[PDB]
Amino acid sequence: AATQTKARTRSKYEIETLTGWLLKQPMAGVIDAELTIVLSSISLACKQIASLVQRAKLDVVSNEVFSSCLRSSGRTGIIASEEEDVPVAVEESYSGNYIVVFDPLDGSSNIDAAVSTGSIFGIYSPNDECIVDSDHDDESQLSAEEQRCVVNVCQPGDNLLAAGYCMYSSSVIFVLTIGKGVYAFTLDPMYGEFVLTSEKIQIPKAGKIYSFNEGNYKMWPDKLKKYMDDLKEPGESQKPYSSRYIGSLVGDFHRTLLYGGIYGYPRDAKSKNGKLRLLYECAPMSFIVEQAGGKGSDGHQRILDIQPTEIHQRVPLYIGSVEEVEKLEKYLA
Amino acid sequence: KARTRSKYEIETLTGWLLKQPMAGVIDAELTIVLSSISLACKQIASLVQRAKLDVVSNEVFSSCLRSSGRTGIIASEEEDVPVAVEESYSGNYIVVFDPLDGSSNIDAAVSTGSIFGIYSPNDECIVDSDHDDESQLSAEEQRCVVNVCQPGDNLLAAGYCMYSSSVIFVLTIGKGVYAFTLDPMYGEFVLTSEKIQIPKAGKIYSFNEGNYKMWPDKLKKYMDDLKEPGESQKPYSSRYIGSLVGDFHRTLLYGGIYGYPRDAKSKNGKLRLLYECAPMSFIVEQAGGKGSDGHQRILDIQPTEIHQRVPLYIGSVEEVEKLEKYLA
Amino acid sequence: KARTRSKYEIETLTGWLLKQPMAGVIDAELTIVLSSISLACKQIASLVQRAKLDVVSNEVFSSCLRSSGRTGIIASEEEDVPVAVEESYSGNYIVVFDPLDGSSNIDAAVSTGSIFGIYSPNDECIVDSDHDDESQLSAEEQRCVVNVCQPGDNLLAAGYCMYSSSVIFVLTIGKGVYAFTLDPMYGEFVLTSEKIQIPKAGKIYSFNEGNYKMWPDKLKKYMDDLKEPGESQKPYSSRYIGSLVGDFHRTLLYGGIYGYPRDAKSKNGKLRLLYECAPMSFIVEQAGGKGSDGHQRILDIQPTEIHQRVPLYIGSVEEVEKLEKYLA
Amino acid sequence: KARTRSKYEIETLTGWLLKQPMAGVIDAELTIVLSSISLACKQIASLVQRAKLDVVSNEVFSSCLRSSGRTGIIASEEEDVPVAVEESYSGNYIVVFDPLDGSSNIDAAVSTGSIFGIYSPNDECIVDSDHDDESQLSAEEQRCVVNVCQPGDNLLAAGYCMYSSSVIFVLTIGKGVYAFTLDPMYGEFVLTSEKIQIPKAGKIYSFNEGNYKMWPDKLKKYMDDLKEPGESQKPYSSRYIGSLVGDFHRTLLYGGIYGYPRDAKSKNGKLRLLYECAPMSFIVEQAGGKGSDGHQRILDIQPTEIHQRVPLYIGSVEEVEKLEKYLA
Repeated sequence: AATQTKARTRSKYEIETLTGWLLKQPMAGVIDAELTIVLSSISLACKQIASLVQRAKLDVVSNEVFSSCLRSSGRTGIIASEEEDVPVAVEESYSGNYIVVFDPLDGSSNIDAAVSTGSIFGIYSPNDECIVDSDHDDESQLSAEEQRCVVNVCQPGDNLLAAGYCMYSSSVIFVLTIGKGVYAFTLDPMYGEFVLTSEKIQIPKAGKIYSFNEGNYKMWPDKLKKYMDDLKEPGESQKPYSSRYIGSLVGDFHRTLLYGGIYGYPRDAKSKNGKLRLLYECAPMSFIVEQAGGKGSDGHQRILDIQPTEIHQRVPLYIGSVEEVEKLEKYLA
Repeated sequence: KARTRSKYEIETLTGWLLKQPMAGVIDAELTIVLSSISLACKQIASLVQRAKLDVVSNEVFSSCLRSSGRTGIIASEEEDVPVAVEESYSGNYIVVFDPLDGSSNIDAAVSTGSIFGIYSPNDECIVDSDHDDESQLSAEEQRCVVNVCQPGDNLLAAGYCMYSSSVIFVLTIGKGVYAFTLDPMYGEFVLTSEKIQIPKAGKIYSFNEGNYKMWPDKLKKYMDDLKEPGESQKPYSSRYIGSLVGDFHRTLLYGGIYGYPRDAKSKNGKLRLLYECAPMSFIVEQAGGKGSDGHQRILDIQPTEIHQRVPLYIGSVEEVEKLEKYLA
Repeated sequence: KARTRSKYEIETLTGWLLKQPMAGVIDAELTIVLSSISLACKQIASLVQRAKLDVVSNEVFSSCLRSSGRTGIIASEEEDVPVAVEESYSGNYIVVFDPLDGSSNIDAAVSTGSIFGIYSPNDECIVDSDHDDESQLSAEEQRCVVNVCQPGDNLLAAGYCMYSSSVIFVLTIGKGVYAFTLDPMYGEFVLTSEKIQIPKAGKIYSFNEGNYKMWPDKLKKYMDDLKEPGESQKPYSSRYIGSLVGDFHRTLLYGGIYGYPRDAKSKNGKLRLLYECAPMSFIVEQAGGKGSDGHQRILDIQPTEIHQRVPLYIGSVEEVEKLEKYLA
Repeated sequence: KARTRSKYEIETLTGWLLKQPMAGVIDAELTIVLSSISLACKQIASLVQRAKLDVVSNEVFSSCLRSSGRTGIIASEEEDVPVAVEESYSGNYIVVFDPLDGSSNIDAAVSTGSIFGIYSPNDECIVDSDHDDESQLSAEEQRCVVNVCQPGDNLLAAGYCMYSSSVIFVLTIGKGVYAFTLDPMYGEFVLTSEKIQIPKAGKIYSFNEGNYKMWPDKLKKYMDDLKEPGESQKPYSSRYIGSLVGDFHRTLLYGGIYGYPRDAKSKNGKLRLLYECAPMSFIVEQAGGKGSDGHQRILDIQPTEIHQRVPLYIGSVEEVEKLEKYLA
């Protein structure tokens, strides 16, 4: 016996929920189910952000949800973002054993006439965090703001536990990883739940697609100009690299991740230090494809070795498949 | 909420659609189908939202119309035999409907779109006729079901529906384009922006630059004067999503030029002359700029064949004019 | 192959509602507001799942509507002594919407349907422009109301939407009643019950038995009666949820009686005339049922003044004349 | 004004479900098999709300439990016989699942719900035991059946989900009755009310009064003292939905008495023992109330078959003893 019928949709016979697997997983780790509450909670905030996006300042209130969805998880002892001019997030009594940075959306402009946006999170477990001085409390009245001590370290990216993003576009696929695989989930709209959509989606080896903002070409160095103008001149009877540039970093980093290729953004108008930030979004996505196989380098080296030394500094990013990442590097050298 | 947001939830789609007849004696049937379309799209929308597809979107549209009707006939992307849903159900409408567009990168999923066009047929005739496997040889003296051959003159309304990050429907019936955002929660097409007018200047281009080394030289130089400024000004920024509707949408709102051009292999365009160039032309032409195949404005091209493919360029007039020289 | 309908559409409310103007010459004014209403209910509905209700529901109905081209005034419970809709909107039709059904029960595990009734000022009134603060939720006087207070000679359509474990929209414009359930998939009301008629031998009764003594001499006997199965046959079972719409809804589809007798809380009861009792009695006449206040038929009892409480006896004929057989 | 969003420290069932089973021994097994019960309950409500949805509700259930191999066969509502889950999913623990209670409301449009129970077979055996009226002795039984039977003192977690105007989720376990109001929009169970308990008072009775000419001469008298009491005063209110979970839920909250007395049909009364009245009584118990079959508590019975009904009376520690005083 093995029938069904004409639903051609409702056939969730094996509903492997985000939670289902996300819970069937922690059965191995001394993270005392503190992770789960956080990852699962991020799930919550993303599930809501997906609705803000769609609608009924987007990024400067999507952080407001983070807190609302994490003042319960001691794991996010303290949390973070991009939009704000103050590192606060939750005060005192709700502490844990890790930290998680959250990037509301992915681009001030991006949103205006968007078609794709997302949020990029990466969880850092400073095995020897904060440690500054005694922790004060009790007194009250905080006119000239709520005192606090130090603004803890800038973890690098090799001691990066869990990373992922959630692309609000066409679907709202939750994508996350950990030191044992890459996983993707679609947001089944009706029952508002993130079903497991893909088990360890490994990037293919030949990725014949190129995502670069040629528009500001007369700004890329000649050496780099040698990458652009040359990849669209095959040189043998074969397909040329088709270009796709949606705009959004997630939008683009998801097209690539599933389809090979190489997305990049580099030293141009701004300054050769980069454009995209380092710890807050270049790191969290360089970790994913790293598992998936691909590579991600600033032409010189990989991007989860460089330990940032400030909360904003830009870095050029080039990323996609191995062969197409190691390739381009033989140009800027 | 999310910026403007709720600000708009007053007077849905049908609010306006009933406002049109009340405000312009519209053949009241146009409001039944222009409505079975808001629904028919909403369906494929949560089907595109994930929850076989190229044809399901038709199989929705069909039923979601085969019923009511008002039109008389409907068609598609692959139906070289315009599905005449009974000559019996109507008389004065033909609403070609393109299930989706850019049917490939939907497998990963970022954007997509359904497109359509109401054609009031001055010409009619019936249908039937599909002669089956029996006795006789070649001599096709046939054309099959068509008449899909007269834009500009017959396009009464036109619009597309974008499925991505929002499900913004967009439509025009002569007096300006009007865009509609779908309220997920309380599933209602809420009027968002009215009388959209695409930007007079605009610096955004969307071409498949990746197959540049395969276009006519008259054009290939154009590509370079987008990269290499001269008069000393702002650079021309660029962006290709992968689906017409996303690009066109992104163009109708931000400004630019867009156009899969003709090259060695596709000597004649790609995107079809009726099905996806004409309905999409009458919008950009109702929103400010112009649409054209390099030389002539796209609405003069008497559709003279089946899947007639034809080069297309679309967006702000100023821009489709800079390439007016470069073209030829 | 078992598709057929399993990919159809199923004639939705917005569908059904448009076809009506197809049959008439109505420029869609009534048709505009019915949809404007229907939406107010969807949010007010979806809000009830807890995603001050009585208050919000009233703004939620102000927006979707008020701005409707055909109103000649509109209203909402607490608004003590009239409401007028700004010239800029105008028209004639008036719609009495009393937000929710009760202000105590829900929290339990009940229901809370909303109620509407579009009166049509066979003649009409209102004031002009100006405005002088009136920003308080507390202004009322002896202003010769009347406007809002429109006789049962007017009332041309009526209905409610029950927010139980399934948002049901039921309404009768004047050719039988119709119900449309709300399918959270397609976010739209699928016509589900077409043309209703309550059953005659209404073998069920809903009565707030608890306030027994309060009841007058003649009613209490009738009560022990419905319990002591007269001739020695079938007893009347009980069910009472605690809210108008809900108790009245099983009373519509399924037979029986529901009522709010003129008891010790002074010769009146707890249900108002124009608001809760006038619409509900109109749905029943058409639902092959009957509405009685005790003394005469509610549907034609002069409203006289505001808030005019009137005990209600609502249900299938036979099973209503019965207690009505207690006079003279 | 803010009060719904303004909570902070927000929790979804998952949160709570791990939060406790982290601090208090339990985790893995139980948590998940309660989570995939949360989910099964979100997935079922939609069938009620409308996507004849009884059998289906059991199959939805099996699925959302199969990959949680800590439960064996379970004779659940209407089911003919408990099925084992292909080994490996070695379920050393048994849960009884009750899809839709009040066999009627589902087509009647009104409150309905699901009730479950987690029995930890202190004496390992979670295997089938086919029972189809064969033989054994020529007389009657001697030995125990299916094991499914597990006394109320040894049932760890039990709760119910109400699909009424809201999908409130009530659960209790070792501490109290917690309730989570499914957030319609995003699909998550939020905790609304921590460790609560009835209010001792109980001005609400909820029995099927209309069946009066039938109850025992001792209960029959009792009802009259509810309507016309000693020192009289503020009478009782008779709020009765009829659906077992709706009644039990307005009760557990507000406070009152709710009962299914002995009747005519047979001393059973109707409601089943460990499938329906046992967990409800187990919950209402720690919720502070009391539950009993008039003269003896439910958390002190164990039948000799699948369907051994039992009169049920549940309500506050007061109301219950009151009717208990009419016990000779």
